[PDB]
Amino acid sequence: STGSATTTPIDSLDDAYITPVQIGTPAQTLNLDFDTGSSDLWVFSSETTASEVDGQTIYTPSKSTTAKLLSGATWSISYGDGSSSSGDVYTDTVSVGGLTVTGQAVESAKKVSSSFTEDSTIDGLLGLAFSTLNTVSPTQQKTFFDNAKASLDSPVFTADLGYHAPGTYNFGFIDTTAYTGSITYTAVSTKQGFWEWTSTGYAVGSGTFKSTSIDGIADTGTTLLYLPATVVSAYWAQVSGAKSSSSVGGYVFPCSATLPSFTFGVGSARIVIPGDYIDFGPISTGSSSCFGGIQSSAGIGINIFGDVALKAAFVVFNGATTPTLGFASK
Repeated sequence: STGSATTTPIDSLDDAYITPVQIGTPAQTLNLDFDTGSSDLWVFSSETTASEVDGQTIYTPSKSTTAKLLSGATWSISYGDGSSSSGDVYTDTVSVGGLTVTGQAVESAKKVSSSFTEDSTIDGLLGLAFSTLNTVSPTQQKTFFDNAKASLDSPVFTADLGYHAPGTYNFGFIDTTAYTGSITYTAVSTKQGFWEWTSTGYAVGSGTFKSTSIDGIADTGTTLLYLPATVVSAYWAQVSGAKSSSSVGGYVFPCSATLPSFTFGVGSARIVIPGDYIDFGPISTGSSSCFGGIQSSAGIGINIFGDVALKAAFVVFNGATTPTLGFASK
């Protein structure tokens, strides 16, 4: 089997991407944030504290003839940005772009933190990291990909995120028309439950490539590119007037600037992030100070190849017995 679904930016900055997901019978379509950095499929629901729902579409398990309460199961998750959610668990039928999993754990939120409430466009998350990170207790549950894997034509999914435009998540096949050149594959460590890999270096603009190992995660659920302070300083030094602002919480730059590209290495191959991808616009409405899309990972504890990086590539998440990651230009 295979599936194919369009993923759409939630706003003009590509702050996140939503993908429609069918849950239950009859189908209830919710727009979920596909997140290769976590492993829980959770939704706003009829059980979510009413004051914490503000415009989201909810899953109502009582209206699904295939929903079953997973007795005794609870979940609770905290994300790197300080947001959180928690609740109980149903199993139900879940379909993504024509690919159907029966008995998928659908984690129903009883509580969500303010950032989730305040974002009316995201109805929940669909985790695509390794199932070892799943938070369901006392019986850990499998991700959608993990459940689908054996049925897929090939045990893979691909992320093809757009810049200020829709893109595609495919399951079970590689669309050879969606990228240019070849896909370069690179080793993955699953030891921390992430799609963790090691970039071979970077370049800033038309500058020379610096060969250096950068361990990080391919994370579709993180907006920006978070790299070591040395690398980030080298990038922003090429932008006149750019500075790290403690009050804002990262590097800012004059909105009048033209940003240089940023290249990262995948083995001997190179992925080029155009300068415009690194612009996250005014820090506040009307400001001429703009927020940078490349930021320091110092104090995160891990480097994160988030959407800014991933949207410059066609990315293969290869879930073979020994997982690997593939990157192609597009």
